[PDB]
Amino acid sequence: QVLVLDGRGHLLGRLAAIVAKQVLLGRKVVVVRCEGINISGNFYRNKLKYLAFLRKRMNTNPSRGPYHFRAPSRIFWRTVRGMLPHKTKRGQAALDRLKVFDGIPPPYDKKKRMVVPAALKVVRLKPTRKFAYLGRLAHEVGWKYQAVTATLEEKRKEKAKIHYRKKKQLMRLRKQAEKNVEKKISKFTDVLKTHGLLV
Amino acid sequence: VRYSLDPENPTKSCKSRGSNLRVHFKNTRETAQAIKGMHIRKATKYLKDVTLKKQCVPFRRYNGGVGRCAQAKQWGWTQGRWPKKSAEFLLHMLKNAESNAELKGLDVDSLVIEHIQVNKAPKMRRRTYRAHGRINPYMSSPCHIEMILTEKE
Amino acid sequence: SHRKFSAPRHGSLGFLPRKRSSRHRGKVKSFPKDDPSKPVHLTAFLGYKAGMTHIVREVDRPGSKVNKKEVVEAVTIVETPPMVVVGIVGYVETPRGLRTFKTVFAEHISDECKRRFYKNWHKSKKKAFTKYCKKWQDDAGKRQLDKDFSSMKKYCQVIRVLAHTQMRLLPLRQKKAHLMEIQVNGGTVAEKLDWARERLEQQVPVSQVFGQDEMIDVIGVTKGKGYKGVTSRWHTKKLPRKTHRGLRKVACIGAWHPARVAFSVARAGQKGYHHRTEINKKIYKIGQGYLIKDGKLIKNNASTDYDLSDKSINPLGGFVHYGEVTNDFVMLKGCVVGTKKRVLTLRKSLLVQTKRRALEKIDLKFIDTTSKFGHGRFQTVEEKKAFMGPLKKD
RNA sequence: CGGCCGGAAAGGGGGCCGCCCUCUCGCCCGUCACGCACCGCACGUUCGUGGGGAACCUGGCGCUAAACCAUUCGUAGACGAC
RNA sequence: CCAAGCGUUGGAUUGUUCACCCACUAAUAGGGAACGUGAGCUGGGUUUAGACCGUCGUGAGACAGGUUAGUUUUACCCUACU
RNA sequence: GUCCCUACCUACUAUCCAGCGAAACCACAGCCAAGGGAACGGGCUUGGCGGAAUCAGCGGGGAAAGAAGACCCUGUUGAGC
RNA sequence: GGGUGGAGCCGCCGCAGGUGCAGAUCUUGGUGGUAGUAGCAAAUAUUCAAACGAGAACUUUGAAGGCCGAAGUGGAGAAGGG
RNA sequence: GCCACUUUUGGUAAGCAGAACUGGCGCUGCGGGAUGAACCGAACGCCGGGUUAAGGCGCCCGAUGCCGACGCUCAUCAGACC
Ligand SMILES: [Mg+2]
Ligand SMILES: [Mg+2]
Ligand SMILES: [Mg+2]
Ligand SMILES: [Mg+2]
Ligand SMILES: [Mg+2]
Ligand SMILES: [Mg+2]
Ligand SMILES: [Mg+2]
Ligand SMILES: [Mg+2]
Ligand SMILES: [Mg+2]
Ligand SMILES: [Mg+2]
Ligand SMILES: [Mg+2]
Ligand SMILES: [Mg+2]
Ligand SMILES: [Mg+2]
Ligand SMILES: [Mg+2]
Ligand SMILES: [Mg+2]
Ligand SMILES: [Mg+2]
Ligand SMILES: [Mg+2]
Ligand SMILES: [Mg+2]
Ligand SMILES: [Mg+2]
Ligand SMILES: [Mg+2]
Ligand SMILES: [Mg+2]
Ligand SMILES: [Mg+2]
Ligand SMILES: [Mg+2]
Ligand SMILES: [Mg+2]
Ligand SMILES: [Mg+2]
Ligand SMILES: [Mg+2]
Ligand SMILES: [Mg+2]
Ligand SMILES: [Mg+2]
Ligand SMILES: [Mg+2]
Ligand SMILES: [Mg+2]
Ligand SMILES: [Mg+2]
Ligand SMILES: [Mg+2]
Ligand SMILES: [Mg+2]
Ligand SMILES: [Mg+2]
Ligand SMILES: [Mg+2]
Ligand SMILES: [Mg+2]
Ligand SMILES: [Mg+2]
Repeated sequence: QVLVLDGRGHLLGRLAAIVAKQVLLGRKVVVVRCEGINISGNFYRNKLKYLAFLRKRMNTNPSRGPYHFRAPSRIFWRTVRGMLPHKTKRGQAALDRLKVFDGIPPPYDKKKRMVVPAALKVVRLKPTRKFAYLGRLAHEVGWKYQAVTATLEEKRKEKAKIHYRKKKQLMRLRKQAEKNVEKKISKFTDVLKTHGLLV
Repeated sequence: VRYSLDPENPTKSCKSRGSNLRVHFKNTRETAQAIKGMHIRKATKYLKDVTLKKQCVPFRRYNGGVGRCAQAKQWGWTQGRWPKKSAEFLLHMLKNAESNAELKGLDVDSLVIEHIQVNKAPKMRRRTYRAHGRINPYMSSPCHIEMILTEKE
Repeated sequence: SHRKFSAPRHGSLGFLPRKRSSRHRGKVKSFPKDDPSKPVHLTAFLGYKAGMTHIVREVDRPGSKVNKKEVVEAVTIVETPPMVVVGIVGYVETPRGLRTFKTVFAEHISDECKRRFYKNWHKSKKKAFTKYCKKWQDDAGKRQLDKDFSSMKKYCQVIRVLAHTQMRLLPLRQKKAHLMEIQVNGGTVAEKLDWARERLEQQVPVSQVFGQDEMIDVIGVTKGKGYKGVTSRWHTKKLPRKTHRGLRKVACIGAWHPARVAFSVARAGQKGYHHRTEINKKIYKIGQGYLIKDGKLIKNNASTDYDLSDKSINPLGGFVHYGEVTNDFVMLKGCVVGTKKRVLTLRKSLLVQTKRRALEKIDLKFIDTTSKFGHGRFQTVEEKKAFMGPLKKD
């Protein structure tokens, strides 16, 4: 009932375009690890566009101005809001449906993340072109938490490595079980092979 | 005479009316909204504390330019004022309605004020004298007060 | 058209919401960054401002025109009783910041610290921490407490201990003490919590936190001055005498076509009582308090090694509008923020300070303790009556 | 039903050692019929002891607080606020 | 070249914008925001009604000619800002 | 103290309260950047965004208010000379 | 249809007009927001007790402290008022 | 009166002034050109179904969520529709 998308390797607006329409269609989308979002073009052009966004500012009172959110999750939230019709109730309901995180927090580390190949940098860029990491751009422009998110992601990669080793040895036990019991599940296996589940 | 809403039980409800009372409508409406839900003895000690500036009337609707006070945080409002003759006219009216419940044969100490209503009376004029030989009006704003008390346990 | 003669801008936009501050005691926006090589130490303290005094000292800086000459310098005295540690707070680092993990208080908490949890100590029946203090004298309770000290050892990064002032030693009217989280910068989380819980519930004086001849930063709200105009708040130029609608103003608010008034325009509002943080105040002296020895009290705080008098830091007739400084104090170079009797948060410097004006050793010669309630001309009572002789009162 | 651990980024209704109980019922093929067969006809089938609100309720282990006004201070103050 | 972060002044003359000179300076750069800025001020000049002069007109009077004296009104509304 | 360079004290206000209490003004009304537009928007378009009710000031903006421009022109409209 | 009201009213065929309002800085009358707002600030100043009284900062009496200061906030006229 | 394809006069030029042919706007909505008197399509009674024009089809925003075709293009100022 909830899409959990990974953010690593996805282009910024090219991911936000699928996410915007998918949230207007009533899904609940959690785009996680948004410091791994790529942006096409090289890093200096991308941070010049973001510093131009910083210079654009309400003159008489910048407290009313464009709130330049520096966190990567909220840069991606602002670009989904740019693609959504947020001045009305259905666009605001869409922004209530969307949740966006930096790193992978504990509600969603224990779940499996989806990927969108239609927004993914290994597909929609030529391999010789330059790209730019949104997390390093956001740290470069005033987000303060690259180091703590990096250490927390190192911790969750370790704990997921422990989980993956145990899942591997479980599935080794499963296949040794199948080879020990194939003589008495052979009549159940071949009726699956004739219907094309198991060859 | 003809009141706005009749009481839901006429047998245990006393009534009181006053027309053309030379007190300000905006000061009287909001002390009536202050004492609208109260018990009768609680309402009388409220109005006498309003006269003695110990508890205020929160000005909620007729709100502009009246400054703040600290005694209105117990009303949940930042503004308040202590209108003494506006307290005193409807304090006389509480004494009238209490006398009427005594005349009708009711339990005085069980009277919750249910209905209270302040209307605008016909304005009566005076003159003021302005610059450059002009005349502007100096209108009074009296009010009509209407009040119904009902026995409740 | 442009501005005819260019002139620099009145005031600073860095301190811009010039409002009455929400908090009375100044808070520390940043402690020094801890490194695990140091021993553990508190990185702040909290003392109250008493008054102002001269000093006289010989300056040994090579190359100045005041080398080995003898200046006078204005100093400030912050009466600084030892603070009582009451609880430790842990913090975990999050991608959203640094949130508090598990606050753990002591068993016995002094009533002057208990007063802080009450807007009205009179009408309350003083019930605070009474269900909590039972968690120390039962076995299931202190198993729970060893559990969350073990959790704070595992999951926290910075550890800061609650400490309050000891108000019953001060000449002030109030009794309600001030509580403060002071960051324990030093070794690891293990050694940090060990130090914190072993000095839990007991005192800590000034000299364990600060050393003499050390640049510190002073934090506090300023002396409030009320709702004041642009001339007395923003120091704009007074318009000339001939002005029709009053002269102590700003003439042109803003241009036409930016159809608002910018936030940078100097306008009339609250002046004073702003939170401020000044840096690099040098401690000249950390005075010992009044204490008893062999029956009589030893008092000579303002005695130096070049004076050897018997006078204390208290002037004649006490500090004006404050009282008598009896226990420990720090004596700082120049002025600090806030009025008399004002809570005034001290802390360490974030900067490393390798320059000789921050590294000047301080030998005081004379602390001018004459009366501040007028033009005092005598250092002490004995000198005054020995100069004036017998009066008619004797 | 008792004990052991596993969680802190926004903490796991998980795993394990026995227990008195009780089962060859759970699953896959078959034998046997029965269950309003409501007479062609829609929102059926769940997460649902769902979120929030009232009194009817019967027990057990537990708790009897602060805030605001008013008075005072004057480190504060146009009035509030502090 | 990157670069407007930070400065770019005090005065004599003139109503001056301009101009010129004395003096310090690190430098005395140029400008915009309804040729910023009159419910912000001042009212020196232009630009009412009084007057004197020169020229023009027979005259009433005219002068991008000079001179002198000549009422500068209101915010308590909404926004903005403090 | 005209100014460098402002500071402080007093009276009467303004502030708050008890009583009494108007007027000017008002299409609906009020947050901005840009676009186009009757060539300078509060409304339209695209964005930025937006949180009750309010108090003391303030003079940016409402091309703020008053007064059917007094300057210029048109009038087969006049008057003083 | 319902309510209120308490003495006249309509349909059709012809006729006759002082016959249909959103505006005219329209005319007359009423009523809003502003708004319990601006303000009730020229000429030094009031205080205590008592009396009448339903009620007193404002009336009256006594005491005190002030002012006008003989070109007066004094004692009398003329015009005007009636 | 104004605008526009093309012809054309004055002026360096103009969202300038002046003509000729025809179409428009004024008097006119509707789809497109984001926005818009004049441009592109198209002229209108109230509606149901189908289909188009001009313009479009990442998302706002209906429609390319084609396994679209062939190339060019790196911008520390990319480019993007009378
Ligand atoms: Mg209101
Ligand atoms: Mg107001
Ligand atoms: Mg008058
Ligand atoms: Mg007159
Ligand atoms: Mg300049
Ligand atoms: Mg003047
Ligand atoms: Mg002194
Ligand atoms: Mg001069
Ligand atoms: Mg100008
Ligand atoms: Mg003006
Ligand atoms: Mg102006
Ligand atoms: Mg002049
Ligand atoms: Mg002649
Ligand atoms: Mg006012
Ligand atoms: Mg009043
Ligand atoms: Mg609209
Ligand atoms: Mg204005
Ligand atoms: Mg005007
Ligand atoms: Mg006229
Ligand atoms: Mg005209
Ligand atoms: Mg003609
Ligand atoms: Mg004539
Ligand atoms: Mg009749
Ligand atoms: Mg007729
Ligand atoms: Mg009408
Ligand atoms: Mg009519
Ligand atoms: Mg007023
Ligand atoms: Mg007389
Ligand atoms: Mg007389
Ligand atoms: Mg033309
Ligand atoms: Mg036509
Ligand atoms: Mg058309
Ligand atoms: Mg366009
Ligand atoms: Mg066409
Ligand atoms: Mg064509
Ligand atoms: Mg159709
Ligand atoms: Mg489109």
